Amino acid sequence: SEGLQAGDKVITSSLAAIRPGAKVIPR
Amino acid sequence: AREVDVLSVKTEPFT
Amino acid sequence: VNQHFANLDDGAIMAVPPPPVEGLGNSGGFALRLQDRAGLGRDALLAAR
Repeated sequence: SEGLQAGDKVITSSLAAIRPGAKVIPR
Repeated sequence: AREVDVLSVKTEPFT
Repeated sequence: VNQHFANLDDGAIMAVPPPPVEGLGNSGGFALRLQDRAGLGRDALLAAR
């Protein structure tokens, strides 16, 4: 309902292995 | 770096 | 296996060689229980963790 805007790139994988601000590789 | 699946958020009507 | 599933996207996969002696633990190495001999509470125990 809130906190998301159209076009936001949300990560839907490996959420257990990501910390805030860490660098990740999109697929 | 850990390769992750990224979903581009889109708005669609939903009732 | 650990190198293969190092980039698994749904959870965690860990390969541990079995403990040398059966019945002395679930894996080799050291086993430590972090107690709260005073009752600091669950949140405090996780903080110590």
